[PDB]
Amino acid sequence: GHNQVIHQYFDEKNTSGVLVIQTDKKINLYGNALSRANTEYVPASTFKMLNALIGLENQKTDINEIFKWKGEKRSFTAWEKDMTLGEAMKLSAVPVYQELARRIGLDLMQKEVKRIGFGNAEIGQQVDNFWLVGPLKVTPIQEVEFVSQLAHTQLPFSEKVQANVKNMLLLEESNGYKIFGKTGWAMDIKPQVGWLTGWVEQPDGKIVAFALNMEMRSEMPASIRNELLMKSLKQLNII
Ligand SMILES: *[C@H](O)[C@H](CO)[C@H]1C[C@H](S[C@H]2CN[C@@H](C(=O)N(C)C)C2)C(C(=O)O)=N1
Repeated sequence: GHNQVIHQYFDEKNTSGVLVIQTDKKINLYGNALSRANTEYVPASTFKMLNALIGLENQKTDINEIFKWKGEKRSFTAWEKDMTLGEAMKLSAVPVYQELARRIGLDLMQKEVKRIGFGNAEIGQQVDNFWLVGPLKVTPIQEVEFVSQLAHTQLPFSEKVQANVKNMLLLEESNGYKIFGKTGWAMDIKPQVGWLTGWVEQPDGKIVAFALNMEMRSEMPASIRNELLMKSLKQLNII
C-alpha cells in the first residue's frame, strides 16, 4: 500500500480527492488531495444512513413499509415506483428519504443529529434538504468514523436498528469479502462533491472502514467512485 500509486490513480482520473482508511481506529490518508480529509462538505446521499437510523429507531417507519409513488416526475425514472426504505437506500432515492425526514421533523432531527455529533451537526430550518445544500456539513474522516461505528454496531442507536441499516448497504460479495457502502453525489454544489463511504468485511471478520471523497463533474460516469475505490483497496491489498 504505497501512498503514491493511489496518487497516480487520482492523478490519472483527473480529480481532487482523498481516500480515508480506518483500520481498528487507525486513520490513513490516500489520494492526490489529502487536505480534503479535514474539510467540511455536504454529505449528500451519505446522510440517508443516519436518516434511516433516526427514522427506524424512532418508529417513524420500518423496513417493510412500502413508500408509494404518487406520480410526480422525479430526477431518475428508476425512482418512479413504490419502494421500501431499503430499496430507496440502494437507489439513493431522495424523495423517499425527504418524506421520512418530514415525518421525523426538525426538532427530533436536530436533537438526534446533535446527539450523534455528525459533522458540524447543524441542520438549519428546512428538514427536507439540509443534507444536500447545507447547512449540514461533514469531513471525510468524520464520515469514516461514523461508518466505522455503524459497521461495529457502535453508534448510539439500538443494535437491531443498526443491523437493519447495515443490511441496506451491501454492495459486493467477492473472494469471500463483503463491501458495504453508500454513494453520494452533490451535483448542485460547485465544485461537485462525490462520496463513497462504507467498509470492507474481510473473511476473518475484520472490519476496515473507508470514506472516499472527491471533487466531481457532470460528464463523469457513476462508476468513477467504485473504480477509484476498488483498484485502491486492492493496491493496499484490503481486497
Ligand atoms: C440523491 O440526493 C443523490 C445522493 O447524493 C443521488 C444522485 C446521485 S446519482 C443517481 C443516478 N441514478 C441513481 C442510481 O445510482 N441508481 C441505482 C438508480 C442515483 C447519487 C449517487 O449515486 O451518488 N445519489
